[PDB]
Amino acid sequence: TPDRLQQASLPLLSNTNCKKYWGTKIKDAMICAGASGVSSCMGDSGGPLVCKKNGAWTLVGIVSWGSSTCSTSTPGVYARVTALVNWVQQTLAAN
Amino acid sequence: TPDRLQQASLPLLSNTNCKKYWGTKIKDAMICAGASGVSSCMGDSGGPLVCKKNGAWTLVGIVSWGSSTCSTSTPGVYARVTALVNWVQQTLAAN
Amino acid sequence: CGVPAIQPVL
Amino acid sequence: CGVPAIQPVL
Amino acid sequence: IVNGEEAVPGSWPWQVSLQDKTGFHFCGGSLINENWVVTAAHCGVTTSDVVVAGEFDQGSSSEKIQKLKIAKVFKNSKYNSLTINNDITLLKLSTAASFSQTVSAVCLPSASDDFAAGTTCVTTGWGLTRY
Amino acid sequence: IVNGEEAVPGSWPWQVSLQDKTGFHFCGGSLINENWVVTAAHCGVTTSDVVVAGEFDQGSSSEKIQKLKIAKVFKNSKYNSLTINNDITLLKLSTAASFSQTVSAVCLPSASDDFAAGTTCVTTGWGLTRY
Repeated sequence: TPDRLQQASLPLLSNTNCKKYWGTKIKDAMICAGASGVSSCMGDSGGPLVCKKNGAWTLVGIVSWGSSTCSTSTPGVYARVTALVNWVQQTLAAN
Repeated sequence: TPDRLQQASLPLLSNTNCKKYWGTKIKDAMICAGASGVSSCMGDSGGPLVCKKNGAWTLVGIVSWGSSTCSTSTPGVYARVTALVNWVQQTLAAN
Repeated sequence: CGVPAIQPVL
Repeated sequence: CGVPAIQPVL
Repeated sequence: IVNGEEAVPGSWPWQVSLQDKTGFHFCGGSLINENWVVTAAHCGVTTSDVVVAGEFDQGSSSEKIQKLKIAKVFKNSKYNSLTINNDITLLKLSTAASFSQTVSAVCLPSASDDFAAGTTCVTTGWGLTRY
Repeated sequence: IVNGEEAVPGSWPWQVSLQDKTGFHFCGGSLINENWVVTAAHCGVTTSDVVVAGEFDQGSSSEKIQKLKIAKVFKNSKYNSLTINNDITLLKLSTAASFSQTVSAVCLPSASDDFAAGTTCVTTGWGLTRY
């Protein structure tokens, strides 16, 4: 693991486009990013994928899976927050 | 997942032999089995790999990882119990 | 341990 | 939320 | 398991099913005593999951299954999530399993037992039988 | 991250390090409030792991880090370990994080926000930078 914190800007892809690389392993509650020369790799899991919106960083994805090789030509797969926020909110609400 | 419980007899391999298939991903606390026409697959994880010894089934390995494809030509990887039993025993002992 | 009441058949 | 005190530079 | 076969029911008594609260099987485990279960650390079990013992057919509703609650999760501290090495977690039951003809314990090996390459063993489970 | 670069220290304030009792980083997380952390369900966090906030360099001993205890682990029940779908778990802190210049929360999107293919975002972490 590196000692200090790293970062990388990367592009979001469509699920349909992702699937050319990961087939049916791609689900609706997942979102793809990368294949642009950097990649999320072991140890990055659970970490964030954020986007800027109305000037505020927003959690769009959570680091999930990608190349067993961390290939920078294959996209990384991230849990899709938009599909998960409803559960997030109920959980906070009742606990 | 199938509804009923499945089983399969399979051979243990040497770590050195395993490594021809999984390289350096193979560690001392792992043990390989399979590549014999059956394979452990998703859902089998955490389950047992047992051997008969002095007529008693003994937990030799725990289903860990293997082919992303569940290929029956590649060996499955199992956590090696022999390397783990010491911690198992201390844990029971103090809890 | 390790001796089932119902024998496995393989 | 989402506005760090120390700005990221990318 | 792919290329497996159907086991005789109740013939692998230590075999447990780890299920989420939704009742979905996500991982297997082995009873080593009436109070503890061994499983893989990467299964990521929590106190909210359930240990099911004495099960053969998960579709059946006539089986006298044992749904056991999980008191505490002991993730081996040598476990390495990056490399999946030392993949072992211990689950202590909040309620003791009732041993029977169909629910009993697997034996554990000494740290030094030798298990030769070429030996034919057995693995079981409810994982995919088709990928 | 491979092909990444060094971040300005403390510039991603919601970034937390999930560490085992041995102190080994195995997964990242994001504070969404002073009491809760979001992470991936497959990380298999337990009550024994620790949430570390305000960290930049894990080798440093001069950083005013925040080692927070984990009260409870809320694994999304829609999570599918077989397929890694719905990979999300919530971690409620037993002690509230102290927000500061270097420890603050990420924003969450509405269920219906649209985030277009082609948009350039940012991901961070301490994972391998070399495979």
